Amino acid sequence: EVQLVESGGGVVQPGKSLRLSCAASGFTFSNYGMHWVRQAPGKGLEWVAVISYDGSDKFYADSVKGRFTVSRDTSKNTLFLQMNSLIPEDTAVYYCAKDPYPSQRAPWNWVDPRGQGTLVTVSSASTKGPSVFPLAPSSKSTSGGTAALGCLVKDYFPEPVTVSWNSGALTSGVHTFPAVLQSSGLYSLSSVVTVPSSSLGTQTYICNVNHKPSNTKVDKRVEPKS
Amino acid sequence: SQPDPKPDELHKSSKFTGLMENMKVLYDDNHVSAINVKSIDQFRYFDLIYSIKDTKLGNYDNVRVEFKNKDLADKYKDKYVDVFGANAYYQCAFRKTCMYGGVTEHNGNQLDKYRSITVRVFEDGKNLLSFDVQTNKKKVTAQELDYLTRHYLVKNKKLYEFNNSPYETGYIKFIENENSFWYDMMPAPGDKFDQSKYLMMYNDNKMVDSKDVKIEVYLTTK
Amino acid sequence: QSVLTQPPSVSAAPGQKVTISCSGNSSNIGQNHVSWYQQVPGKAPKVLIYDTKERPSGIPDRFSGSRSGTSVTLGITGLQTGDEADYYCGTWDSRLSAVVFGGGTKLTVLGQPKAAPSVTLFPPSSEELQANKATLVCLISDFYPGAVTVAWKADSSPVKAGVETTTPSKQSNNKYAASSYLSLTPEQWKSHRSYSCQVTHEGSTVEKTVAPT
Repeated sequence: EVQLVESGGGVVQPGKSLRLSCAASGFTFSNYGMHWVRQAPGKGLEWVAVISYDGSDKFYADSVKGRFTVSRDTSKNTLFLQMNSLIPEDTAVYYCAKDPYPSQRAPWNWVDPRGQGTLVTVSSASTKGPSVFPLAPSSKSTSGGTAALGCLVKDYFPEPVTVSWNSGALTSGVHTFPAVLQSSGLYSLSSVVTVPSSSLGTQTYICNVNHKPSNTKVDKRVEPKS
Repeated sequence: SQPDPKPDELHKSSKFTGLMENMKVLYDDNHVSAINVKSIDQFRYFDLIYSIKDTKLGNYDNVRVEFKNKDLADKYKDKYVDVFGANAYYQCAFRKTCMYGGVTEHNGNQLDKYRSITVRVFEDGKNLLSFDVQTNKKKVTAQELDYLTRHYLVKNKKLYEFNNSPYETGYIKFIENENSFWYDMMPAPGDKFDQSKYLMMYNDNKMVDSKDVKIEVYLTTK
Repeated sequence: QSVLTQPPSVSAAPGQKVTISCSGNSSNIGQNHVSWYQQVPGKAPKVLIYDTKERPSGIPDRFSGSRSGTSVTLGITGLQTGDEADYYCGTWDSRLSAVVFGGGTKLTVLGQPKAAPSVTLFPPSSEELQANKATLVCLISDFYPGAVTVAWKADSSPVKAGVETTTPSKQSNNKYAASSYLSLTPEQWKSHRSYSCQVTHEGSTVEKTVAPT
């Protein structure tokens, strides 16, 4: 049975280089062309490169041409991808795929990925604690008997951040959302709780934010505006 | 230049009710090959007898090569040749075996390195895959290229199976400088397959230059 | 966006059947046979169909492929919950000398009624404005199936700069949540009458609006 095992991925600064490896077994390696395909988080498949069974053909996607090179070593049964001048847009899980049949030339109308892939993350971000801003309840818009208030947890790295409300005494109606990764390389997240509008004057609401990697632990009071 | 197949001209595998294995065995591993051999006998006027030994792995020690006419047999009778073809064990008259054509002059016909020829395969009008075959002859018979192409297709795309074929029709086309010819890859309709009559299409000993020959395979599904 | 074009999402109940279309150019699909790949959430892609109709070993005959001109179609009958995945068509492009994929189609096997999103939009806080920054927070929750698109408006005109949106993620109740953030300078925030967050789901739209005053 054919097995492909990708490796070599990791965190890389923009402009730096990384070399990926794909160890192949279960078939005659030198008889088959090989492909690299990548997938950015939450996005679609994108073909990267192909090297023919004999190594004479090497084709690249336009987004990686001049920066990536496919290489191949028969003796160690390994496919390589040398990545230079890496950019944040190169962040993806990289999968290797084998030609279905021996001695193929273009067109390659399908590929056979069999591995779990290897993750490469190109980011210049460093450990940073978040700023915590209150999302205050609506001032006059008492649109019913209930009101929404929250906390904006802004510009932190890396994951994760935990949010509770009123030191855990308030759990009903709390929705903490998954974080967004901004173009800056930093994360932002929001937590919202729905509370009776009549209790805004009396009850105090505090969001408890913990970001252990940066030793940041903040209890932010959220109060109505005006 | 041979006209391309007309509609309904190609043999349909569904109209052949015999065993497709009889077609398949012609393009499996067991093929006849010999390098730098000279004919030793002559059964008829248009054939040549060769002493080809493959007694270790093959199972035929004398082979009769039949040509289209007396001129072809005369051309190669006293010359040292290379032989490559698909063999018909069925029955001729002449253990023993028979074939058609597949004979090329040995002297001056070898290259230093194997030359690759890319076969382009189409299915229902759209290209399916492309793959390489290899030869070290400057001049190669169309039969040798046809065998190499179909042997790959049998092994990799199940071109022929024991009972049927997954493809309704198929022809292989050779192109040499805006001049082309083709062979039907499917057996004739009926419940019997005459291997000798089918392989007779090779008896013209047709040759192409390996440098600039192009091979295309057109297949259709049911 | 994507060289090959397929619908963003499709859905049906278990036991029903669906089709996913895939269309291209004379350079890729009008020339070549096409293959399909399925990717179960959080797992690796694998070949589902090749040669436009052939199934690799292990793929049941519930999956089928077909061709109509410059477009190809993947068919799934007897839908099972395990079929919930992203589906990609692929083929060679002779103009680009590359294998090209569609943008992918998210297939949902319906296990509950469809639910329109609930949207909450927060204006920039006073504290952030005093820090000379401004973020609009659009929180989207309780929608099913989990496929949405978000558009922002300044007054009545589209704004695309400064928009960061999460991919939808499954909540505990099997509905989905997402959030979109619009970054503004405090001057832009104060300058316009209003800003709007508009969420599109299953061909229908929900929109919230906030104003500086």
